[PDB]
Amino acid sequence: KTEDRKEYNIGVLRHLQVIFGHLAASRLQYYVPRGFWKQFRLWGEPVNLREQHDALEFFNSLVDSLDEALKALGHPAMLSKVLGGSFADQKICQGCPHRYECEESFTTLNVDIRNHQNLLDSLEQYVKGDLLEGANAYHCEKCNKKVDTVKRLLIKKLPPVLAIQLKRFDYDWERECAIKFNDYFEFPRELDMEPYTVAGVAKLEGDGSTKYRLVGVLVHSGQASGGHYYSYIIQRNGGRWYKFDDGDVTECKMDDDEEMKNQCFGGEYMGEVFDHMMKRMSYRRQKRWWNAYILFYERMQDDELIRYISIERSVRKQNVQFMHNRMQYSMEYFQFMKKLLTC
Amino acid sequence: ERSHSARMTLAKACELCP
Repeated sequence: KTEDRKEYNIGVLRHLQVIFGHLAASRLQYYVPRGFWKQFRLWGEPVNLREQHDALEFFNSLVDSLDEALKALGHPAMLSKVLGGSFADQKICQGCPHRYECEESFTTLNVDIRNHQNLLDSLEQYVKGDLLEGANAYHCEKCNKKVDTVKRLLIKKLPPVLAIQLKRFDYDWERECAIKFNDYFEFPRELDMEPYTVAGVAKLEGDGSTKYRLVGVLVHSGQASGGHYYSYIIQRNGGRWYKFDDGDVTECKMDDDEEMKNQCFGGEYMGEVFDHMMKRMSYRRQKRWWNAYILFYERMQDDELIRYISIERSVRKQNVQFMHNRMQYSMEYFQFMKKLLTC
Repeated sequence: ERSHSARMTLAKACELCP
């Protein structure tokens, strides 16, 4: 049913729009997404509120539904234009001058973490690519033969905001369950795409900013089956980072590099164990199960995002209802009662 | 201190104490 899905996509947009309005002006500490949980269904199937799932699966379903709703309402894809990009898959043969190139759209960047230690290192893996040789040599359709070809992936279009997924999950067949990797990994606060873009490789080989600033760090802490999700996010202020976990919004000291390592960089550490009523001291190697999952990078109010191509009522009432009840249970009110009665 | 199976017993008991 295309009509049902069109309303499904639009209904998500309305529910999501409400969430932006509330967090902008609701005077309560946090908001309970009643409609968001009811409206959204993961790949059509309803979302179980007591079931852990991959955020990307929710992320992929969400970004698609909003794009469909925008298209259904005549607007362009807000997130695809700002967050989505396009890979430039290149096939260069060594024995023949034939070159094959194609474009692949995407939403987030997936980088290998087991064989890499820093976000830079996993990023030349795209630039360097893979070499097909021997029986695996790429079969050139024009040459009708197998020839060595360097298959590399390069970013063609640079979105204003860059999404990177930190691949720390896979499946273990011996355990017959999903497993998490807490490998130590690195990433800088300011990141440069230019050497890794199509233009940069062409510039180096010899034939619009490219710098990005990290603003969001999604962190997982727990098992692959379960665990917890929370974010560390920068505030665009005229004169910072914050700790976002569930309904709690607080400050953070992760601007320091040591706290950067302890929380998001993850990895091994030789932990100290305290036990036996502080009489037995022991050293055990420990895994930082708290580590980054998805990163957001920002390049250094757009009318084109408002231009066509193809409620504040719930906000106000929940403000009024709360601040009415907040005064009822205020300690100065109870003291007003005591003075009023005992006077 | 002054005896093998007791080692596990004491360790298991040392977490059981209040």
